[PDB]
Amino acid sequence: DIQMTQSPSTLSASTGDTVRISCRASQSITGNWVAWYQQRPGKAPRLLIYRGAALLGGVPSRFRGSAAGTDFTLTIGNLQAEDFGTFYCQQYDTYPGTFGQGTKVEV
Amino acid sequence: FLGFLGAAGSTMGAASMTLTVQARNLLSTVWGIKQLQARVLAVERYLRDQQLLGIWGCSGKLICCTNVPWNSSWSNRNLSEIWDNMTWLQWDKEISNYTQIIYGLLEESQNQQEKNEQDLLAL
Amino acid sequence: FLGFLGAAGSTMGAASMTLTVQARNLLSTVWGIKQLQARVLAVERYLRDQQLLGIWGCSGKLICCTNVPWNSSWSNRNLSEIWDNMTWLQWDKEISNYTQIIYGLLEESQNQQEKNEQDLLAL
Amino acid sequence: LWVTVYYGVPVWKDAETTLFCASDKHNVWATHACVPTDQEIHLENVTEEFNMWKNNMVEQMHTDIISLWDQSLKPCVKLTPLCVTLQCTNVTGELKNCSFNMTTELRDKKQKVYSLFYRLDVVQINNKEYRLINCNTSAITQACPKVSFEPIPIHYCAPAGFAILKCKDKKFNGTGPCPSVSTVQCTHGIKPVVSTQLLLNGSLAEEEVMIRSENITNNAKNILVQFNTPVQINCTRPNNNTRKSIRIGPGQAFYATGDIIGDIRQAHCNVSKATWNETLGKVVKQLRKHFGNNTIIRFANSSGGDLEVTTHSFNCGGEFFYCNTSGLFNSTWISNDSITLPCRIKQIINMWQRIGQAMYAPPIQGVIRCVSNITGLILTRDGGSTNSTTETFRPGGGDMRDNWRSELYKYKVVKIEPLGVAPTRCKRR
Amino acid sequence: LWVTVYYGVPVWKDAETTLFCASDKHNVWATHACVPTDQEIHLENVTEEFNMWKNNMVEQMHTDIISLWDQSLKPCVKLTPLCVTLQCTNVTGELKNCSFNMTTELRDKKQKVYSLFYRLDVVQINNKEYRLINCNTSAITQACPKVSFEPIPIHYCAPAGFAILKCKDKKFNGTGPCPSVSTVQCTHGIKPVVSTQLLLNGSLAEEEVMIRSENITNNAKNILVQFNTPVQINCTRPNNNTRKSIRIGPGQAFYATGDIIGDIRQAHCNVSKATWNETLGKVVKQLRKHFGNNTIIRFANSSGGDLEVTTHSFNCGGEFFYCNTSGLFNSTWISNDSITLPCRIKQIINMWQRIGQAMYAPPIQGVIRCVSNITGLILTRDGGSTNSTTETFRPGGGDMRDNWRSELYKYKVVKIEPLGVAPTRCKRR
Amino acid sequence: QIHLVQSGTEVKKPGSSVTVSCKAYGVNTFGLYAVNWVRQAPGQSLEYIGQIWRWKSSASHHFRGRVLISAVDLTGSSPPISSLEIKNLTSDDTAVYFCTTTSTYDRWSGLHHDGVMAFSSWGQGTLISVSA
Ligand SMILES: *[C@@H]1O[C@H](CO)[C@@H](O[C@@H]2O[C@H](CO)[C@@H](O[C@@H]3O[C@H](CO[C@H]4O[C@H](CO[C@H]5O[C@H](CO)[C@@H](O)[C@H](O)[C@@H]5O)[C@@H](O)[C@H](O[C@H]5O[C@H](CO)[C@@H](O)[C@H](O)[C@@H]5O)[C@@H]4O)[C@@H](O)[C@H](O[C@H]4O[C@H](CO)[C@@H](O)[C@H](O)[C@@H]4O[C@H]4O[C@H](CO)[C@@H](O)[C@H](O)[C@@H]4O)[C@@H]3O)[C@H](O)[C@H]2NC(C)=O)[C@H](O)[C@H]1NC(C)=O
Ligand SMILES: *[C@@H]1O[C@H](CO)[C@@H](O[C@@H]2O[C@H](CO)[C@@H](O[C@@H]3O[C@H](CO[C@H]4O[C@H](CO)[C@@H](O)[C@H](O)[C@@H]4O)[C@@H](O)[C@H](O[C@H]4O[C@H](CO)[C@@H](O)[C@H](O)[C@@H]4O)[C@@H]3O)[C@H](O)[C@H]2NC(C)=O)[C@H](O)[C@H]1NC(C)=O
Ligand SMILES: *[C@@H]1O[C@H](CO)[C@@H](O[C@@H]2O[C@H](CO)[C@@H](O[C@@H]3O[C@H](CO)[C@@H](O)[C@H](O[C@H]4O[C@H](CO)[C@@H](O)[C@H](O)[C@@H]4O)[C@@H]3O)[C@H](O)[C@H]2NC(C)=O)[C@H](O)[C@H]1NC(C)=O
Ligand SMILES: *[C@@H]1O[C@H](CO)[C@@H](O[C@@H]2O[C@H](CO)[C@@H](O[C@@H]3O[C@H](CO)[C@@H](O)[C@H](O)[C@@H]3O)[C@H](O)[C@H]2NC(C)=O)[C@H](O)[C@H]1NC(C)=O
Ligand SMILES: *[C@@H]1O[C@H](CO[C@@H]2O[C@@H](C)[C@@H](O)[C@@H](O)[C@@H]2O)[C@@H](O[C@@H]2O[C@H](CO)[C@@H](O)[C@H](O)[C@H]2NC(C)=O)[C@H](O)[C@H]1NC(C)=O
Ligand SMILES: *[C@@H]1O[C@H](CO)[C@@H](O[C@@H]2O[C@H](CO)[C@@H](O)[C@H](O)[C@H]2NC(C)=O)[C@H](O)[C@H]1NC(C)=O
Ligand SMILES: *[C@@H]1O[C@H](CO)[C@@H](O[C@@H]2O[C@H](CO)[C@@H](O)[C@H](O)[C@H]2NC(C)=O)[C@H](O)[C@H]1NC(C)=O
Ligand SMILES: *[C@@H]1O[C@H](CO)[C@@H](O[C@@H]2O[C@H](CO)[C@@H](O)[C@H](O)[C@H]2NC(C)=O)[C@H](O)[C@H]1NC(C)=O
Ligand SMILES: *[C@@H]1O[C@H](CO)[C@@H](O[C@@H]2O[C@H](CO)[C@@H](O)[C@H](O)[C@H]2NC(C)=O)[C@H](O)[C@H]1NC(C)=O
Ligand SMILES: *[C@@H]1O[C@H](CO)[C@@H](O)[C@H](O)[C@H]1NC(C)=O
Ligand SMILES: *[C@@H]1O[C@H](CO)[C@@H](O)[C@H](O)[C@H]1NC(C)=O
Ligand SMILES: *[C@@H]1O[C@H](CO)[C@@H](O)[C@H](O)[C@H]1NC(C)=O
Ligand SMILES: *[C@@H]1O[C@H](CO)[C@@H](O)[C@H](O)[C@H]1NC(C)=O
Ligand SMILES: *[C@@H]1O[C@H](CO)[C@@H](O)[C@H](O)[C@H]1NC(C)=O
Ligand SMILES: *[C@@H]1O[C@H](CO)[C@@H](O)[C@H](O)[C@H]1NC(C)=O
Ligand SMILES: *[C@@H]1O[C@H](CO)[C@@H](O)[C@H](O)[C@H]1NC(C)=O
Ligand SMILES: *[C@@H]1O[C@H](CO)[C@@H](O)[C@H](O)[C@H]1NC(C)=O
Ligand SMILES: *[C@@H]1O[C@H](CO)[C@@H](O)[C@H](O)[C@H]1NC(C)=O
Ligand SMILES: *[C@@H]1O[C@H](CO)[C@@H](O)[C@H](O)[C@H]1NC(C)=O
Ligand SMILES: *[C@@H]1O[C@H](CO)[C@@H](O)[C@H](O)[C@H]1NC(C)=O
Ligand SMILES: *[C@@H]1O[C@H](CO)[C@@H](O)[C@H](O)[C@H]1NC(C)=O
Ligand SMILES: *[C@@H]1O[C@H](CO)[C@@H](O)[C@H](O)[C@H]1NC(C)=O
Ligand SMILES: *[C@@H]1O[C@H](CO)[C@@H](O)[C@H](O)[C@H]1NC(C)=O
Ligand SMILES: *[C@@H]1O[C@H](CO)[C@@H](O)[C@H](O)[C@H]1NC(C)=O
Ligand SMILES: *[C@@H]1O[C@H](CO)[C@@H](O)[C@H](O)[C@H]1NC(C)=O
Ligand SMILES: *[C@@H]1O[C@H](CO)[C@@H](O)[C@H](O)[C@H]1NC(C)=O
Repeated sequence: DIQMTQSPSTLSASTGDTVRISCRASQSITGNWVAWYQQRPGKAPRLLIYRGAALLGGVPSRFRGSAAGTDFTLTIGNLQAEDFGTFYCQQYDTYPGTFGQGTKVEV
Repeated sequence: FLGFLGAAGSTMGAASMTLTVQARNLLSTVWGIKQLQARVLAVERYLRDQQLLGIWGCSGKLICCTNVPWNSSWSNRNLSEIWDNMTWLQWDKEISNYTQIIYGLLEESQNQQEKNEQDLLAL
Repeated sequence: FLGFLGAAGSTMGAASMTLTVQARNLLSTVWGIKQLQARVLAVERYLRDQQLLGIWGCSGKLICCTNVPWNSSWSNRNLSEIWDNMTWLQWDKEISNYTQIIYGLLEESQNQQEKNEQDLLAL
Repeated sequence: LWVTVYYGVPVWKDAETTLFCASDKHNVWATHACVPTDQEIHLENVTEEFNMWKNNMVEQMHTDIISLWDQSLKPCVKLTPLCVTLQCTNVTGELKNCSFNMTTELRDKKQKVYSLFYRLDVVQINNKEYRLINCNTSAITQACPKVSFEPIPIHYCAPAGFAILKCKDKKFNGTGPCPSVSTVQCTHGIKPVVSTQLLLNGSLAEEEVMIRSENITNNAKNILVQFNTPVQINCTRPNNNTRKSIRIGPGQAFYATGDIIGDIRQAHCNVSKATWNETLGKVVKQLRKHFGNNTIIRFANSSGGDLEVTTHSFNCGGEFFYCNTSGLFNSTWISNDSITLPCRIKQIINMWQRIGQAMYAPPIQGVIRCVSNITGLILTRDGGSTNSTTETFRPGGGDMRDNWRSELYKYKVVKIEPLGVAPTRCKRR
Repeated sequence: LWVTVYYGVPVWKDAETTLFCASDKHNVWATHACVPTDQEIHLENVTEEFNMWKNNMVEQMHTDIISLWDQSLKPCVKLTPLCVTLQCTNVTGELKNCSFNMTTELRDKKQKVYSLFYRLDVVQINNKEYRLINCNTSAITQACPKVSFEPIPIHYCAPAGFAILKCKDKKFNGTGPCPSVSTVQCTHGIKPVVSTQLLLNGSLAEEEVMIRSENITNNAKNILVQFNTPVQINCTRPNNNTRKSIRIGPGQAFYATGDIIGDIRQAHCNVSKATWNETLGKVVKQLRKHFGNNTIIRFANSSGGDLEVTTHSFNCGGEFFYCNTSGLFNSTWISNDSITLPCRIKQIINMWQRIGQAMYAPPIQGVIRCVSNITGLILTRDGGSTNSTTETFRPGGGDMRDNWRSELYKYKVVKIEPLGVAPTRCKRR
Repeated sequence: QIHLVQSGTEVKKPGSSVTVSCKAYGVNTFGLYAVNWVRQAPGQSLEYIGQIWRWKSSASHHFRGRVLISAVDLTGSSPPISSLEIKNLTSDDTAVYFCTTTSTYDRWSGLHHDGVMAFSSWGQGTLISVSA
């Protein structure tokens, strides 16, 4: 079973800033089998990056992630004010696919 | 005998015994030019794979050893759980991201071996 | 020098020295598609001959030796009256019943040699 | 560990490509220019997802059938002179006598001729006064004297480097995993039969009757059915016409009807009555699985529309019948004899729901008999008020993809990828 | 020393081959059939001899434009019935209101109809009696209902084994060595715009206005001119005419003009007076280098003659304007305000200077507005006494190889030869 | 389009059983899709319960024996539907329950690693509270 210690536990920045979020596995995922969500308060999470760096339809190209070894990182470009909330890195490398812990992005 | 694609679900180890089976089945008015454009594709598609083997030096061979060392960052499973638990359809996703750079190290690992065997003959 | 098919009547021994003549002459509106389908048939017939020599391990060679032993139930003449009293047009009738068998013992005697050679490299 | 390259591995990816014939007096579907025919392998451990509504073998078969139709219409007669004014009197309201003035082989003289037209081809403009039905917004090109219409089985063989996967599951409703597939060089024989409301000559389901549809909960989508035992049908046209050859130019000839020989008796296609009630009873059993065990299945007759689609039209013998199936679809269901169907003939055809391109079929001298099969329907549901226990299934159809989509519901074309790299403990010295 | 064979070496030879499209409602230049498009390498220490007047990429592009034209004109209507005799009266002498007999959908009746013609389509037979202009030398075919004429960028891509060489200089006059060639998989986007006396939507020079000609000392060769800044032109059409639909047979429809809504006001084109007075000055600077530092450069109005060559014919919005351009080329030169040009529309078109094939463009409902770039000219020089200091340049044009040869002056197609033998110190054991 | 609608709020007492159902509007059929049931403890990391895939349901390593994932396919009256019961309910099992589906048509998708899946179409959330 894989466990991820997502970091930083919580960051804050205003619009117009570039934001990076880290996520580390326990073993190495050599197929880039991770995904990233976004949970506004109360609503349901929305998948927006699968298999390392692929972008679902409809998600604006402002988002971007990277994948290498055991360090997986997500980057947001020229942040916009409706994009505050929470994020999650999930592995689906081996059964069962656990989640991260969550790192809010407050204003 | 199992036939064309018969070993599609077998393990990677017992499905490497039937390479010749698929290797000989890859080459061969309304119907007058549906026919003609269907053959000029089966040939041009095939010649773009026999050239790739020639670049790497494996021409005319189904199994061909090379010199590139398997980087442990492409797939770090051990040999007992690659040739005995997987099927080619499963193994061909796991390296889907690293197939365009294995093809780049195989190509110029041969170009260094061309100009090393050429010098050696000069002595 | 005799030319294309110049040796068709000479014994098999003396007509085997002139294989490079036939080998290099087998590739190259009402007149606008009589030409086009006479050029995609010469290519596809050629490419199904070079694939056979690849399976049998005789790629890029004209006179190539193999491992399959000559079974005596195919033709039990001695060599002094194969290569000295026959023309290839006579020797092609006789084994015409046992030619899809030889093409099957040559095709798999090579697949057992790909894997013998891969093991030898493991040590 | 050292990389090792294997050529000829069993991997495939979805693809779409161009397929061609193979099929063992000229036919329209020119079996004289298709390759002659010639092999089914079993794929174990294998599970392959299917989908018969996002198939692509269908959209290629619908275009090949159309484009074979109207290349065999180009080279021969074009009857644009027949748009003139007719003076038509009754032959006895079904046949007319219709004499008119039409040209000769000499460009300045005229000719007075006559011919017998069915009443389904003339619309009057207000003896009496008439004109042909497809004269505004169509151009009639006579059918052509020595070409046949009878279907001939054609096999759709895929090119080299591609393969066709066949689902051998015997209860396959065309969507979902198929844990037993195969690999075929090319399909079984698909007869390109044209029909409506009843699929003829077909191919039978193995175990039970199967109901197939795109979106069941939607009432705007047709519902293909597939019987597992045939229900043969018997058609006839009793009268025995005569052929006469008008000449309308240098090298043209118009094959018009001459005289009837005998009394006029209507043309019909019967049924066996008791067989049609068993078959309609196995349909209801299998149609309750999708709608409810306590629902009243009421069958009705055609809703209405264009005569090509509210009636069971087909083509056998060379003369295009148009039967009236109202006595077949009756009989609400709750939890020696023969049905006689009155069929009317036409002679000017608009087959593929095209606009502005028509055709005239020369008469068939002789008596027409016909022995077919009924191996499917094309129903359609009427949208109620979601608070009843009654469902009404009128026959529909018209769209032509639905005939063939009932034969290519199990095939899938794939693309091989024969190159692979793997780690090993061998090294090239 | 022993021979050694090298495969894949950089050698090339000139060649002539068959390029094809690559391009990213049906069009004429059928961008629906050309390969979808997708890359430039700098070659150092390489000098190549170009020549833009023995370029073969032009005599190909001229045949594909002509052959794509009447491929998209074959399938649809042929208006031979309209050569009849007309009785025409003035609408107010620019529009005629002509009425004639004509066939019906029914071959024996007649039909008296009418339509609004221009004056440029009818030549009279001696309310008088007229007839269509192309009626003794041409077979007119109606333009085709659902096909556009707007230009789309098309790339000319070379087959595999050839290559295209491009000169990245900025002052290239189309002849002589270019010390910096590149290699491109295929060209930039070339718009197939048709026009005379003024190149539109062209490609702009990078530094200065450039003068190019076959043979400057010969007054029977055109003198292409390329600007380096756009000069935009507008060219509206004020009226709002409506469409009608005659019927001339089974399934054929003639789209004649109905009524004119409003007043008949002339069409025009505006080009700014300051912009054209400053872009015609840079022409003279660049045109004294080839004729002398003390010569008098004089401009005149074209010649008179055939109406396709004495006018700025172009095709935007859908109608074929034929402007005047006599207020642009004016007074001689020695060492918020606009120019308005009157233009006349036509509807029967003979494009490629052919004889025997015409075309009829159906009207355009609605108002027509336009914007373009004037980025070229095609001048010609008068036969003078070769003794005086006056040179008079009248716009010429007409021939169509001189529009594309303004785009394809920097390219060249070569043929890779990859086999080579050379001596070395190795030997095969 | 695809739209997911789960049942409403509910409250129970320890030692009971409660069921939540999920009706998906726009699913072709559950042959070509897969259903995964997850859970979000109040303000916590998500958690995965079980699934149905190619019509063979399974449960996690901490829930086996106390759960039942079941589903029924299309019908002329109702869209495809799936259901979840929690047996021997306890004070620990209070959280929000989500209904998730992923396509499984294309074998080369990348949203599923031969059974283990990423979730691309989420429900709306059902809140389950147990107390006395
Ligand atoms: C196109 O054609 C295809 C081809 O068939 C059609 O596919 C068919 O689709 C139907 C759906 O309509 C499928 O039936 C459904 O199957 C599911 C799967 O159930 C699985 O899990 C069950 C629970 O598993 C637990 O326990 C097992 C025990 O070993 C453990 O191993 C597991 O880990 C779990 O912990 C399990 O019981 C099932 O086994 C069943 O089948 C086997 C063999 O078939 C039997 O031996 C068993 O006795 C058992 O019956 C299976 O493993 C079921 O979930 C569905 O059940 C619902 O429907 C029943 C009848 O309709 C109903 O009686 C049930 O109560 C249940 O109803 C559910 O919903 C109700 C309302 O929401 C609830 O009130 C109710 O409580 C329940 O929640 C159903 O049986 C077919 O399997 C499938 N066929 C094939 C070959 O795959 C397809 O439908 C067609 N397409 C279209 C569009 O029509
Ligand atoms: C096969 O055929 C059936 C029958 O048409 C199709 O079923 C319809 O599917 C559409 C999909 O869009 C459904 O429309 C959506 O329904 C959602 C659920 O609403 C239903 O349930 C709620 C609660 O029970 C009821 O209050 C409501 O009246 C409906 O009965 C709606 O939530 C959706 O609305 C959303 O979008 C709109 C517009 O953006 C917003 O304004 C809303 O706030 C909301 O966000 C939407 O209306 C439709 O209800 C289904 N009809 C049925 C079941 O009869 C299948 O989709 C079809 N199969 C296919 C296409 O594959
Ligand atoms: C060019 O000259 C021709 C004749 O040389 C001329 O054609 C004339 O057009 C008018 C239309 O304005 C025709 O008048 C029509 O006649 C019919 C039959 O009597 C009437 O039904 C028409 O009624 C109109 O008004 C109705 C009330 O709103 C409408 O409902 C109806 O649709 C009609 O619009 C109308 O009176 C006239 O018959 C012809 N001439 C001949 C000889 O037929 C044409 O107008 C001239 N073109 C221009 C641009 O001047
Ligand atoms: C470009 O056009 C000019 C004319 O404007 C061409 O120049 C002309 O060339 C011809 C020969 O081809 C000259 O005639 C020759 O004259 C010599 C002596 O002058 C005589 O010995 C020959 O018998 C012949 O008559 C002609 O004079 C000359 N024109 C002028 C005005 O000098 C030129 O050839 C053209 N360019 C090309 C590439 O053809
Ligand atoms: C890992 O690869 C996937 C998919 O790889 C694609 O197919 C391979 C054969 C190879 O040719 C790759 O170069 C291809 O990109 C990547 O996911 C894709 O991401 C792009 C980005 O927009 C998207 O358009 C595609 O749809 C995705 N693939 C699929 C199948 O949907 C993924 O980005 C790679 N991981 C990395 C780069 O970390
Ligand atoms: C020719 O046959 C037609 C059709 O049978 C006759 O038309 C009918 O005439 C009767 C007499 O009034 C009407 O009641 C019917 O309504 C007519 N049928 C239709 C469909 O309108 C016609 O009378 C016969 N004779 C002639 C000279 O036409
Ligand atoms: C349809 O017509 C066929 C004739 O082709 C009928 O077949 C005959 O059926 C009888 C009844 O037993 C047999 O005695 C005959 O031998 C059959 N004909 C032949 C050629 O064998 C059939 O009965 C008809 N069916 C219906 C429903 O009308
Ligand atoms: C097709 O056949 C049906 C069945 O007979 C005809 O419709 C019925 O005709 C009878 C005789 O007049 C009427 O009593 C019924 O009311 C009709 N409707 C039924 C039974 O639903 C029909 O006229 C025939 N032709 C067409 C074009 O439908
Ligand atoms: C209607 O379907 C029946 C199937 O019951 C056909 O009868 C069989 O057709 C196959 C096809 O070659 C023959 O091999 C069998 O011998 C036929 N009889 C039986 C009892 O299976 C029948 O031919 C079909 N109708 C027509 C007109 O062909
Ligand atoms: C199918 O899978 C079983 C194990 O589940 C295996 O033993 C068998 O060999 C497989 N089929 C083939 C053809 O290898
Ligand atoms: C293996 O892959 C890693 C990935 O970054 C790379 O840094 C390294 O150079 C590669 N080669 C070796 C020998 O580690
Ligand atoms: C190979 O890896 C698997 C996965 O952990 C393990 O079960 C197996 O023991 C390994 N092989 C050896 C020789 O340790
Ligand atoms: C033909 O036969 C004669 C004797 O049979 C032989 O000498 C001669 O070499 C043969 N021809 C050729 C071309 O070898
Ligand atoms: C030669 O082939 C025959 C088949 O006809 C076989 O019976 C025989 O054993 C073969 N010879 C040897 C030495 O095996
Ligand atoms: C081969 O056999 C034949 C029998 O006809 C004999 O004449 C000849 O000498 C033999 N040759 C050899 C080399 O044994
Ligand atoms: C045929 O022509 C004659 C005279 O040319 C005419 O009286 C007669 O009405 C025409 N026939 C028809 C059917 O109109
Ligand atoms: C053609 O004639 C028929 C017969 O009267 C009429 O119903 C129809 O409206 C006419 N026009 C078209 C476009 O079909
Ligand atoms: C169908 O039934 C209705 C019932 O009123 C009847 O009027 C009609 O003639 C029948 N046939 C058709 C084709 O509508
Ligand atoms: C259809 O059913 C009705 C209702 O019993 C019956 O009166 C009628 O005779 C049946 N047949 C036809 C052809 O309408
Ligand atoms: C009907 O026409 C056919 C035509 O071949 C002929 O054989 C047959 O004798 C005719 N029947 C009668 C009763 O004239
Ligand atoms: C029609 O216009 C012509 C050309 O301007 C003119 O000569 C003629 O007099 C005009 N006739 C009428 C009746 O306006
Ligand atoms: C139209 O037909 C009538 C019939 O005689 C004729 O008088 C008139 O001149 C015709 N119109 C034209 C333009 O010829
Ligand atoms: C041409 O039209 C454009 C677009 O409105 C306008 O900006 C420009 O001033 C016009 N030029 C002239 C010379 O009228
Ligand atoms: C050009 O100018 C001359 C003299 O002013 C004049 O005769 C002629 O009509 C003008 N236009 C053309 C096109 O020649
Ligand atoms: C001009 O034509 C357009 C297009 O038909 C229309 O929208 C507009 O109203 C017309 N203007 C007038 C004044 O009729
Ligand atoms: C004229 O050229 C400029 C150069 O960039 C271009 O932006 C403009 O679009 C062109 N004119 C028109 C009307 O497109």
